[PDB]
Amino acid sequence: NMMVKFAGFLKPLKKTVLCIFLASLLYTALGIAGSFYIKFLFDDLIKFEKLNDLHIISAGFAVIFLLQIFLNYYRSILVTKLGMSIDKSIMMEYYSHVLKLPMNFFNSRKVGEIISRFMDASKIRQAISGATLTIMIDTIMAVIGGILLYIQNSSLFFISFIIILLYGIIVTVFNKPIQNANRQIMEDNAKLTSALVESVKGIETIKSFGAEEQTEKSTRDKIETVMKSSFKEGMLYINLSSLTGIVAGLGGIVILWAGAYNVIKGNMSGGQLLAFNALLAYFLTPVKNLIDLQPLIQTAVVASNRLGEILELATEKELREDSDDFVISLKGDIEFRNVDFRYGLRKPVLKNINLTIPKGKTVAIVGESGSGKTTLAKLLMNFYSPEKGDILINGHSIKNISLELIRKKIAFVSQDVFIFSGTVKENLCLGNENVDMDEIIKAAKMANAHDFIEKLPLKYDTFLNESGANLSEGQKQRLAIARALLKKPDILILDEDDVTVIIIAHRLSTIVNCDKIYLLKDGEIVESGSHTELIALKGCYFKMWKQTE
Amino acid sequence: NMMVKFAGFLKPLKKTVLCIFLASLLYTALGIAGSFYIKFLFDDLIKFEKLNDLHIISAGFAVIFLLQIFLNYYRSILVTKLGMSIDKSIMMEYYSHVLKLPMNFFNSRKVGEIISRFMDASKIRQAISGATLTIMIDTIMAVIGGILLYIQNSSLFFISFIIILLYGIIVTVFNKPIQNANRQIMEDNAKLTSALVESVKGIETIKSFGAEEQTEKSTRDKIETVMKSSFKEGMLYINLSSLTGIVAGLGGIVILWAGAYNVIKGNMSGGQLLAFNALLAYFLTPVKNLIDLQPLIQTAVVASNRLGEILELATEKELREDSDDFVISLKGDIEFRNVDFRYGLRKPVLKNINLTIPKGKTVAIVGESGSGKTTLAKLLMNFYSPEKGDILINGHSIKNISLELIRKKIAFVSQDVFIFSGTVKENLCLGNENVDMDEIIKAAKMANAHDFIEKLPLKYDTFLNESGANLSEGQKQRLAIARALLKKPDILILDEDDVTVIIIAHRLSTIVNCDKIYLLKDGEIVESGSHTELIALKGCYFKMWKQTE
Ligand SMILES: Nc1ncnc2c1ncn2[C@@H]1O[C@H](COP(=O)(O)OP(=O)(O)O)[C@@H](O)[C@H]1O
Ligand SMILES: Nc1ncnc2c1ncn2[C@@H]1O[C@H](COP(=O)(O)OP(=O)(O)O)[C@@H](O)[C@H]1O
Repeated sequence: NMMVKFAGFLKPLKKTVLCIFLASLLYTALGIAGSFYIKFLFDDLIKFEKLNDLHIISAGFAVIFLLQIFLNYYRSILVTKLGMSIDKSIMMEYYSHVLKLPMNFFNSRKVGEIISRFMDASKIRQAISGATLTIMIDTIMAVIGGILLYIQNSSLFFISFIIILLYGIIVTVFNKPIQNANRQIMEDNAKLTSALVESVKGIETIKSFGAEEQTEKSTRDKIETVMKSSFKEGMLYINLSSLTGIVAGLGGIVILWAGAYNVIKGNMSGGQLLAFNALLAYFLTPVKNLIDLQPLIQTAVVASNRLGEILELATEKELREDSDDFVISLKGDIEFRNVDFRYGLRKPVLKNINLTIPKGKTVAIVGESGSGKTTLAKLLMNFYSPEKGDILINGHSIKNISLELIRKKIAFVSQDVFIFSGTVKENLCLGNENVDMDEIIKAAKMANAHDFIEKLPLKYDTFLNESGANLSEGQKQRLAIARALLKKPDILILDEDDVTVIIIAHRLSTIVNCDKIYLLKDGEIVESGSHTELIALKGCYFKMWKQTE
Repeated sequence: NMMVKFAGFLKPLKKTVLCIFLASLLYTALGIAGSFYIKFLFDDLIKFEKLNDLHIISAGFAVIFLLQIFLNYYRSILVTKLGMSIDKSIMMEYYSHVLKLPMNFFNSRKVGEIISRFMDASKIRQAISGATLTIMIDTIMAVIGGILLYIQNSSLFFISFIIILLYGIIVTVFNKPIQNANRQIMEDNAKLTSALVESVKGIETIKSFGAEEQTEKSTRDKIETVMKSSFKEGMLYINLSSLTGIVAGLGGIVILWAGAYNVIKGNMSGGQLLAFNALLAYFLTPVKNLIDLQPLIQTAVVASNRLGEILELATEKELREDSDDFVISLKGDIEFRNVDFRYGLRKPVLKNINLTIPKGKTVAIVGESGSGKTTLAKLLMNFYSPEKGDILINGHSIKNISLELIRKKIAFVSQDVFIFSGTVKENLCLGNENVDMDEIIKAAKMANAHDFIEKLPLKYDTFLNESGANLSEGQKQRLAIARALLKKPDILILDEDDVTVIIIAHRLSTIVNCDKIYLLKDGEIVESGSHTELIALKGCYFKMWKQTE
């Protein structure tokens, strides 16, 4: 159904299509008129030795030809502009849809696969270029040439019709294997691209462990698979080309043979036969040219099908349920209620977890590694939806709150810090642009990131390489903290007056002054309270404290 | 030079090329023979009304054409195999070289740019194809057709020679513009791919800060540049194609005009002129097809130059000298002697470093963040070359030690952990795949990663998603510790049995039991010794201790 999207893209650009078709009509008419040059040369001028009329008629036919070139130039310009606009629209639609897909899509798929699927739009651009769509128009317009051929002679027209039927049979036979081979080679290319991206990202680890040769062998195996698919598709293309060449050449020879037979029988003159053979270039040649580009069209079709495969998935907002006047503030009691969650379909991470967080207080969540604390933090951020249960903020279900407010009023500071390629201010102004250079300074000073930025060659304007390679891991975390502080959130979640602070702590010694501490065990909260209370009743918190110390 | 590389690649294949050229010679002989059919049709059969010699001649020439198409099929298969081999060799060489470059290359470039340069080899593959490479063969073998055309008629041959000169003049002037347009479009595509990869990697941060629209605009501003470059190259191609079409059509019309004049004057006959026009397909059509293939050849040339730009950079082992023996034990006193270092051209990170680490001792390096601790660790791992300095391990220089030994006997555990897409066992076996399961289990037990691995659905075989998204971050750190422990190194470096353990710590509360503590201030060690000694000296370490606990 991607062709429906393309047609919708052609809905505003309509006068360009009409001009293209008028130019095609004029071009085809002039070519058909100029095909009679050999007939007028042999029947009238060579036979009668009319030298002067030869000169004038040849000059006139040379003049006629240039108009075809000018019209082809104009049509090619228009088609190139149309194709460029269509390709830009397709790429924007795909990218803008991908940027809002749920986190399951990004956790399941690989970066290289998505990047390759985006870059596959080059095939669509090639198929909608200025040299592949004019051939389609010529194939459509060959009806006029066929009508004129039928008027000129019925027998040779029927022979050309047999050639056309052979072309159609060949295309129908070969259409499916070609697209299957193209799909296979593009899947192999996607796998190779994923391996390439993964290898380049972790080059430091590969160098540290001396795994260059093993990585080379793995990439060599993937390249071998790619070349096997490439060879299969090349053999298919070679078979198609050989069959079409056989049909074209034998049809040309048979047409010349039957024309000679007709000329001997007196049903046609030699000039008429030559004119028919010339007009064949405006009847059969466009069709064969189209058949030549069948692999390219099929490749573009498969690429468009994959793009549509990504484009069918529902976005984050599509899976939402409602919104209302709850969008004022998230200040209140965060209350997980009978929350159950599982990642994909593995063992559940949280099993009937209930906890209430008082408003404006600094609470902390503890447990063993992998217990499901960052899972709670991501659930509070609506990155994943609980399997069953509710998460109430200020007495309102979090599903009824607009996702924009949830993402703007809750700040999550995880240890997977990401720094985008850009200036320090650009990194700190992510999603919160057009902020004056005073809030940024206040947040940087709060996050203790002011000093190292001021020590940089350009204060708050130093360009940062990809993934923050220009900074140490310590300063990168402070930049992340400052960026999250600029949000001015109602709920702040951190790893290691009226704003609620939730601390996901791994070391139990850091938090002894928290207002309330929650212990998570076996996917549920088993112990809660202050540090003194938790160490008093001699529970699992007491065991954890004694084991560590 | 990449042509030298192509010649070296083609040197082992001296049997395919000879067969290709012999098949090409036979193909051209049969194609030249067909023009004589087109001659005979209008001189002896039609004129004298021979209705049986016509059938015999037509059948014979159909047989000739069938042999010609079979030979073309065989040659195309051989050419396709040759091109596939060449492309595989090129890509494997490029990837093998890229995996060996120093860390400056990877810290200066971007993940998108390198992979874009890799995927730009598809254009070279398109250039060396089964339908493109035969066209150069036909062009170079058009010498036979030109000789026969000259033998047939001198004046029409001179007209065809003028046509070829016009083709050459046309293709000469568009060379640099087409090359520049292709280079610009490829650079813009590389930038777009870098932006795509960066956006996909950090999708979670974009979602958290609500920067979908900002990223959409940022990528739109790059898609627009790519489209502008594409439109410029499309207009250049349209101009070149229009000029080539003008030359071809006007040359054909002038050939027909001069042939008709010659026939009128009695210098030829109608059949001879038709034969000349037919044989022009083996002197002018190959040249015109080669001219029409210029965008592919130029694009492939630009891609090859882009690959060779990377291929010229020196690897790690090419910047080193000597691989002296007598060094198999990196268990001496690690010594930093007057070590100075700076990243790129910024301010120096280490200035006159002087420290010695006793062998088989657990030492700690501390200081504020950004002081140059991970820099020291990377210098020990020999990721970077210390300018104006010397690092000594036992009594030798780290420069005069095998890089494989250096990166096999020294293990570095950093704050960033990379988990490749694969099973847990395949991740613990990176670089060193030939180990028993007992050693892997022992290493996992020492790193405390055995329990959560056993709790996994398939133990040490569970597939881990890209970047270890299937596990917790706390579970990934223990996995990397086990991976580093499997090396059985002589030096172990940790970012918080005579093995030397170096602990890079940010908190002084966790290293008070270490043998010696190194404090790094202003790029040099100012305080060294034990914790008690450092407290007694009442130095900078004492101030840091008083500030926190
Ligand atoms: N992206 C993911 N996909 C599938 N499973 C996951 C993912 N992230 C975490 N898990 C699983 O959920 C559990 C909870 O881990 P997590 O909450 O990250 O631990 P912690 O709270 O200690 O950081 C882990 O055992 C892990 O196996
Ligand atoms: N890959 C790099 N490229 C350029 N500069 C860097 C790079 N890594 C670190 N630096 C700079 O060198 C200094 C030393 O940082 P680093 O040694 O990583 O800190 P730490 O010792 O706390 O780990 C930092 O201020 C940082 O700006």
